[PDB]
Amino acid sequence: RFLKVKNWETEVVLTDTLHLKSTLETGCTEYICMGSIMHPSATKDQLFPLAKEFIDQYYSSIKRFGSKAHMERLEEVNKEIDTTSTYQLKDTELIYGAKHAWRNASRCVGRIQWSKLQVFDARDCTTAHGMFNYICNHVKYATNKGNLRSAITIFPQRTDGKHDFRVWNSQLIRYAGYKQPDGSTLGDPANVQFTEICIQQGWKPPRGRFDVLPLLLQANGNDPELFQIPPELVLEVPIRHPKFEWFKDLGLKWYGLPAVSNMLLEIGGLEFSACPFSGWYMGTEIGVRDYCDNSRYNILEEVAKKMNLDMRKTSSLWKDQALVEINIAVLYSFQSDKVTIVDHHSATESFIKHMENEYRCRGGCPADWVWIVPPMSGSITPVFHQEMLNYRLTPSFEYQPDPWNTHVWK
Amino acid sequence: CPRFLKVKNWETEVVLTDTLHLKSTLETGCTEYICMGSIMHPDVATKDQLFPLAKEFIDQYYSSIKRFGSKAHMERLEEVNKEIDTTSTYQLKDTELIYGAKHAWRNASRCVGRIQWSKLQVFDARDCTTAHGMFNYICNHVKYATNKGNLRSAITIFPQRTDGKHDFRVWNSQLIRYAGYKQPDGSTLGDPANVQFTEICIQQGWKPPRGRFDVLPLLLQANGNDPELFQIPPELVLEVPIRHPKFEWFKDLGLKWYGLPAVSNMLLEIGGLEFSACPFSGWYMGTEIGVRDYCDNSRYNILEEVAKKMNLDMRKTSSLWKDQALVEINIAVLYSFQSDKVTIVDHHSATESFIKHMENEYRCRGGCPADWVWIVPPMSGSITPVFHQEMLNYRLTPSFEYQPDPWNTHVWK
Ligand code: HEM
Ligand code: HEM
Ligand SMILES: CNCC#Cc1cc(F)cc(CCc2cc(C)cc(N)n2)c1
Ligand SMILES: CNCC#Cc1cc(F)cc(CCc2cc(C)cc(N)n2)c1
Ligand SMILES: C[C@H](O)[C@H](O)[C@H]1CNc2nc(N)[nH]c(=O)c2N1
Ligand SMILES: C[C@H](O)[C@H](O)[C@H]1CNc2nc(N)[nH]c(=O)c2N1
Ligand SMILES: [Zn+2]
Repeated sequence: RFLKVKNWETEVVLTDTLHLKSTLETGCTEYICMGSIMHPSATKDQLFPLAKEFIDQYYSSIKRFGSKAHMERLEEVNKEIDTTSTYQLKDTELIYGAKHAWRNASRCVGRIQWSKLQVFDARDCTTAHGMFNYICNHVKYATNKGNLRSAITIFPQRTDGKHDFRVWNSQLIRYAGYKQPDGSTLGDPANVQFTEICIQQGWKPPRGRFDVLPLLLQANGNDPELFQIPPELVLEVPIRHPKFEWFKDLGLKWYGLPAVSNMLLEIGGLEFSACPFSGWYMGTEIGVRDYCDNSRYNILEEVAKKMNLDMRKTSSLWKDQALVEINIAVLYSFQSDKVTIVDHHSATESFIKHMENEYRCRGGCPADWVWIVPPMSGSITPVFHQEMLNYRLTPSFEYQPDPWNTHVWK
Repeated sequence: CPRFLKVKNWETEVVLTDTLHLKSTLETGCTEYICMGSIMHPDVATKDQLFPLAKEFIDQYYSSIKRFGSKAHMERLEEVNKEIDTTSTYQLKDTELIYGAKHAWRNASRCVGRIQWSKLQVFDARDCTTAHGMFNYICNHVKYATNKGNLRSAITIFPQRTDGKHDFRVWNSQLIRYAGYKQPDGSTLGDPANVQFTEICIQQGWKPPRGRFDVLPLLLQANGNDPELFQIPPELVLEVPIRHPKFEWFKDLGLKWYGLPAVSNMLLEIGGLEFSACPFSGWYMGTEIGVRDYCDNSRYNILEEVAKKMNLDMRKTSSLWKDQALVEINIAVLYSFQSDKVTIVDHHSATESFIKHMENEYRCRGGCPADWVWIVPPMSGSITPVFHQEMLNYRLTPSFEYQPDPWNTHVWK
């Protein structure tokens, strides 16, 4: 069936047909919906029709379905899944698969940009040193002195599971987290385990509040190897407030490049277990989640302190107030430093416009309301009132297990 | 379909285990291939359909009172069975009616207030025959529930559906709302959400004050007859003028709201019986007024004007001027209600209470259906605990359900 979705602020209805192409499960059933569950729990035979499907839609996107090039490519790929138990994507197929995996990313509010993706082929990589070189170039290229650019670096695909390339850092740039004897936590509490793994691998912690973690890179299934990203490549922003001059006295900085490196890019049944990818920040990512989550940098109490706010009852909304000012400061700081950043108002607008685009040109657009709606001021952004359908289109980015839980050390 | 599903809180690491989902009934609208989790809304029952629905609810009731399989239990089954067989329907005992209503609330995935589910005053209005009588019942409901500002949750249940052509309906989507008036120049006065309903009332004979905050009359339908207009006595409608603990100019905005939130357009289903008129009411979460009623674009849209008197940079959206005004407005709403000692809960306290409720439910009941999209507050989501809480959504019965707007289905006499 065709399926409709309504905006309840504008009463616009859209018709979704694209969902007829999904296959991967959502995690729901008729009886139970798991829309708020963050993670719902190949051979010659399995791989080919997946390969067939992806090739088919590639040659369908470039208006050559059934062409000679297409037919032979199907043969070329079949012959190769026989005699290697896998196959290699053409360069044009790599780029297309990467952009469409971003276009299919239900949880990403930035997808208006999906076709502007710089794709770095690192499938010739063989070592962690190789990986580090590739990642440094990625970082430098995508940072671009504050004028950020979207990029993905794709390393060798999985073969047998034993010989997997992995970036072990969940993201390319993060701040260390230190477990104090006195119970509390220095740095970023979300990372503390990873930070400990780096110390245990030989990293020398400065034990500051904002210590860029080293890269931990695994190439072809071997022990990961530590590498320090050259600091000149790691662009950072001091957070100040345009009215509160005491705000700089808080000591807050964040990095400019958001870059996710723990995910699995899947194209034509092939699995790229290492594919760090980056864009630019929506302010709330930093101002709300990183800084204000109780399990994170947790500064709300501190900020409300300097704002002299009455903090005895919840109903004074002191937490709310402090939150808004923290985010004003983050948006201000990046803007002041000509570092690319988007506010949640602008970003959500863009995504509603992008949805329109996809429904019109593509017949639907899988979106995850839970993730798309910003973590503050929800209903005063336009996607709150926007019904969305969620379904899994492929190529996609998938979660994969943390490497330190599957690795056989040496 | 697995026997034990697990949900995680990502802030606290707490994992909970859900078994109650096994007792799921109707569809969510979701499938293996697609999720309708953010979709707002994804001729009677036969004898054969009603029996297993009745026995289901009846078994459940005698299970709750720890008399499952007892004599009284089998006797009740046999009596209901007989009644459905002969009269094509059946009547609920008062005890069952009351259990059923509290459980429809308990089962309501979109309600963050469910920690109060067992404190519910049920008014049995199934002896009602006329709209005048419906008006009487609803007035008593409002007075009891309002309680001079010390609100109390209540539901009034009117007679169940019979053939389909004799439904009792409150035509008001809620008991107390403000009129909306479309103007010739396309502007709107009052509450822009209620324009359609306001025009219906005016047609039915209402003389509109054409104001910003005009409490609508009730439009009531008894036994499938044409609805009738009644004016709620003003002394029964408790109201709160909005002021700010700091900004003395806030009161100059001329804003106020009513104290009693009371949903009247839903259908209550118990043991396969359909109660098409069952107005129920509790108390407000501050954000319902301060964020949605006051700041939704298609509603009272006061953000711009509030921002103006706050003197905020309104040219750059990255100044977050909207966000700044929103907090202050919800600060004023909460403040105004507390001062007039009218019961209201802030989104922080409510969501925390609900996490404690949900945890208790998992403990004693093996689950607690919840609709994350509705449960998370429309401001400051992530700084409230429910944001980080994985939930599972499924339909347990007894339940509140949506039903068509009656003006779209009514056959005019
Ligand atoms: C270019 C600017 C971009 C913006 C403003 C943006 C915005 C966002 C935000 C705010 C999130 C939520 C992150 C979180 O809550 O952890 C997200 C998620 C995501 N984005 Fe984007 N994004 C951008 C670029 C990209 C790019 C370049 C890719 C891939 C090539 C991408 C793919 C994804 C994926 C797969 C997720 C899901 C992350 C997860 O599941 O943990 N995005 N995006
Ligand atoms: C006692 C205080 C209560 C509080 C604080 C509370 C809170 C809320 C809130 C904030 C919502 C979202 C409303 C919206 O955005 O439209 C809601 C929805 C709902 N509540 Fe409660 N509620 C309370 C009592 C009740 C009672 C007594 C019942 C039924 C017996 C009930 C059943 C429901 C239902 C069925 C919904 C979904 C409404 C819909 O689908 O439009 N609630 N509640
Ligand atoms: C799954 N939740 C835990 C987390 C996390 C996280 C941490 C970081 F240090 C950076 C990002 C970046 C997320 C992101 C990715 C992209 C491509 C763009 C963007 N704006 N944000 C996420
Ligand atoms: C379906 N979405 C549109 C709507 C609406 C609505 C309008 C109103 F004037 C009052 C309430 C109150 C909702 C509610 C019910 C109960 C029982 C408690 C509570 N706090 N809020 C809802
Ligand atoms: C349990 C729930 O799914 C979880 O808290 C989600 C909610 N929405 C989110 N939305 C974004 N953008 N990022 C997140 O990490 C989350 N977390
Ligand atoms: C499309 C989306 O489902 C819709 O805007 C929902 C979002 N969550 C909500 N949550 C509550 N409590 N009330 C609402 O009206 C809505 N609206
Ligand atoms: Zn679902």
